[PDB]
Amino acid sequence: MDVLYSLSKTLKDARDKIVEGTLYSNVSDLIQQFNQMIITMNGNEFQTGGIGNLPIRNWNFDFGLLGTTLLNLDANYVETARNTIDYFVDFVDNVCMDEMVRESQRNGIAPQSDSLIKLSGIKFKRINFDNSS
Amino acid sequence: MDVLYSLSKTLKDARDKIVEGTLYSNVSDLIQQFNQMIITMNGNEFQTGGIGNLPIRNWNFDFGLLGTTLLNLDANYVETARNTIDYFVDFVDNVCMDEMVRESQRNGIAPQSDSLIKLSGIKFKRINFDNSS
Amino acid sequence: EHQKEIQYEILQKTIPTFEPKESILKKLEDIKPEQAKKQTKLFRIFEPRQLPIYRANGEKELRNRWYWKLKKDTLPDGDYDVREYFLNLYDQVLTEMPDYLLLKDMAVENKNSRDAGKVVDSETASICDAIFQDEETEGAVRRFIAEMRQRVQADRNVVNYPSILHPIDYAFNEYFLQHQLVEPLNNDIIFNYIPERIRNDVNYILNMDRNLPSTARYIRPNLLQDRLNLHDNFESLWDTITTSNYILARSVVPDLKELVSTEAQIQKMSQDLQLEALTIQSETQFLTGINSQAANDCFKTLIAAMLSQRTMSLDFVTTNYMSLISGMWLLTVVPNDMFIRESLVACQLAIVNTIIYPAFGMQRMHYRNGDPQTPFQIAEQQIQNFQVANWLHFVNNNQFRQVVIDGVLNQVLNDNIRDGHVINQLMEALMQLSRQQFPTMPVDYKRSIQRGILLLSNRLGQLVDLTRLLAYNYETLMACVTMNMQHVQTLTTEKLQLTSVTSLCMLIGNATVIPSPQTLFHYYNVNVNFHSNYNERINDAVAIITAANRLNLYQKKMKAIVEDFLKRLHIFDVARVPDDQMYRLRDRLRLLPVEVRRLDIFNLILMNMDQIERASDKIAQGVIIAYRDMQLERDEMYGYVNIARNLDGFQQINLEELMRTGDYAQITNMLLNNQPVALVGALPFVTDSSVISLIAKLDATVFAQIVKLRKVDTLKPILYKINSDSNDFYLVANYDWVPTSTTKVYKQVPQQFDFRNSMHMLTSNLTFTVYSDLLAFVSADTVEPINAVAFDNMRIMNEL
Repeated sequence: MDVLYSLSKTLKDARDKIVEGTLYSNVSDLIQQFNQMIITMNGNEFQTGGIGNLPIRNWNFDFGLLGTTLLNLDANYVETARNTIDYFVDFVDNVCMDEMVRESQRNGIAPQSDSLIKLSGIKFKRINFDNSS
Repeated sequence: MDVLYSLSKTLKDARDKIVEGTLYSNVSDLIQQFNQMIITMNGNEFQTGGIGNLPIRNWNFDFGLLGTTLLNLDANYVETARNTIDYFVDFVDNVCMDEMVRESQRNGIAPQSDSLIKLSGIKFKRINFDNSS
Repeated sequence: EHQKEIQYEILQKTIPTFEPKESILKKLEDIKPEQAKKQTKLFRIFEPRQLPIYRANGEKELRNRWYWKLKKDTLPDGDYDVREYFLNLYDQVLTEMPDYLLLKDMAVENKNSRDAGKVVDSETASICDAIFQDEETEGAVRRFIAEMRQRVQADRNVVNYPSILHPIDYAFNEYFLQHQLVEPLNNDIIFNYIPERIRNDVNYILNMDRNLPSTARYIRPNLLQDRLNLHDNFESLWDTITTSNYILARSVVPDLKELVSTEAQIQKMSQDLQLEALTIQSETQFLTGINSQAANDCFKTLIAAMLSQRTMSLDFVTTNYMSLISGMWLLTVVPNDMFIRESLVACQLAIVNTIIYPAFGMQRMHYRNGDPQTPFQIAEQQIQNFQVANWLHFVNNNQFRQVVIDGVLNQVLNDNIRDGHVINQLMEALMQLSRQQFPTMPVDYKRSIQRGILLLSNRLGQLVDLTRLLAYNYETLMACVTMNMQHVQTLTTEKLQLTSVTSLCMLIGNATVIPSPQTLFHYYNVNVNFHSNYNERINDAVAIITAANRLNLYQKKMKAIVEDFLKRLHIFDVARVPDDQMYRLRDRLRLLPVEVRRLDIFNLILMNMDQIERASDKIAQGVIIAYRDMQLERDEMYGYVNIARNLDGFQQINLEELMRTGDYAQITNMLLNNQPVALVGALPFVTDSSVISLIAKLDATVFAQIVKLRKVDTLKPILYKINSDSNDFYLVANYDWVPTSTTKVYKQVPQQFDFRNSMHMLTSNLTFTVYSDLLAFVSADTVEPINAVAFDNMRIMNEL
């Protein structure tokens, strides 16, 4: 679960600190964290939806890491990035919603969805960070 | 006083950004700040309470620091850390409460408690950090 | 011309440019930065030795507890000297920076125990066998040592070997593992380390031949950009770079081929030229020769100039009008933008005046220029013949369209498709010429002039070819330049005799030459290394300087580091580096981050700094005087001694401060009216066993000294290692009594040894194979020259 959290603060602190004009070094510590993610992900496939009117969409990962063009980012850098973020956003949305509908009497404190159950897996823990929310 | 502040944002940004898994280079800038503290403290004795129904608990300092190696964090790393945090938490609580009751006609704007008066000392100033609250 | 020299040189002393031309090339092809960096030893700082221990008031208790001690304990006297000492460690750390690591290469037999237990390194081994036998070591110890077996996983390449280091040691070696700075390697990556361009340049063939084990591993090249904008102030050094980058270029630029026999052309030339026809100033237009060379020189020279972002002038020869015509060629192409304003000055006006204007009949007012903004231009606004008129705007523009960001960050001021191979420029440069045939002055003039012009025109069918050539070449070579390249007005020129120019021109046939594959790489490779070195040293540099500051080393900082820096860069010979330059260089350096690597380590050293210093056997931090009979304390290790683990209750006087700043006797007064006081920092040391001594109150002596003259180096203080043994002086415990030490010291006690906590496990990868050079794996051929093509795709060099 905590996993999930990160995924976002990653994107927020991303769609926020990554803009046309900021010095690289203001995101050095960040950039890293990001890439680290892409890696852990790529390869594994997911299933969301499959209930009520909720659509069953299939997500797959195949992304290239992030460059580092020195001395403040050039517009081009952003757009090639934003394109990658938007797939994760539209993803998480579907992930949240899918686990935001399932309920369980016995153990209704743990992950239900096929999507999240897979995240609590150990091979992903490598992402967790900045738990200030 | 401002001193006090830090002590916390230190712990929060700590009990928050230090979790099983995260990449070190997200806390490099942090870890440091932390240690710096332990040092300044170790070798000091404090005392809180003494008024009304407020217990008089005593505190001492003598702690080891934290590794700097490790790409990522292993569970073991955390637990050996959390154990040290919990002593500071239970500490600050007692520190706050002790200075949160005393009032002074004269300088009701200055520190009161034996605990805090000692903090405004110069030798502790080396701990200030991130005043955004 | 002697007067010209002295000064032309007084300038050359403000240029860290090495002397000979060639002498520079070597320096480059020589820079072999890349280096596999491996290591053997685990690396520590301290092993654990046995030591005698006497219980309170006791003799050698017979036991010998294990304590940690420093291998190589060389610590200076004085807080300051200490700080400097550590600093050297930083330098040592970097020079030994193990880029990667493996453990099999350190395997060792854990002599004792079932399960073929293998352990980390030699020291690890020793220790085990050692303790195994110190009979007073909990049954759990042998056990652990015993059964603890290595961890070998064939698949995945994992190796977890049991080891024993130390808190501060694990500290190091650890990060060294977590920063193996070694990324994988797939055919695809090799393919990719190739300019996004070349691959698509048909003319060049690509192919793979060797495979790649999942064992493949390389080290990032690290090609950050400029970081340092030398483009706006360090002229002296740019000139030296340009020069360099320039020679480099010539070394590459392919030599030409298939030229027209020198003799043949010049001969039809005399027929056409009508040389000796009255005109007094003969045989100045034919010093043109040695063209079989001049062209090769003019050619090379031209490229490098460009690439290297150099700027030049022209060994111009006013009379020789022809030589001028060709000039027009030059501007038709080479973006005047990179031509010191002046040499262009002469050239144009020489054209403008002794040409066009009068032979064309226009301004018979020849032209009067003081210093507007581009004399060559303005001519436009007032010329009535379109053809002529287009040349003008295009030439006064063609500003070397300084705007590009290709294949990922490569600002390489580009050039017109037009020029490229649209060429027409040439066709138009000609058409305009095709209608310059008319009146004004003597006959032998137009006759001679126009006739020469025609030789440009006919040949024009070919002159085209020239355009294409360069177009490609520059447009090719360039691709493989990492260093960015802002256009700058170099301080130095480069002479280009219209002689050669003119030759190249009417003297090139259906030749067709291009950069040999192997050639190209070699080029990349170099700039690469160089870069790597620049960037790297930069980091090495910064790291130090910053450390130099918190490490309060208020001394060297200026030059010291800078000197070494430049030297390693090779390219230039310091010395002739104006002083405003070296310092300014620091001014810029000090304002940058620090390669995590570098930085991350210093942060570590500082945290343990304190601990080391007191950990040493010789030297403690300051002493105390109380002129109050004091009770000697007792510690298991030193026996009966006068140690104090804490100051508090007595002023502190930074020896360092005092010594460095002279004395005001504040101390002199306190000592004199005999007052409680403390001294802080690192200090000499003295052990003594003379029970008697204590009685004689020796410790209250040494001090008076200082006073004399400042100094305070000669301040050896005293300790009384009074063990209930090695002290012949023991008529002490035989008499009821207690130690009356008037003084004691700060050296905190060494650390006890606790196995458990020093035993760490080890995460090491297993079995690599490191590769350098790279490229090599690339198989590449080349079409036959007669079949080239540019962006054009029609065919470079196409005048069958």
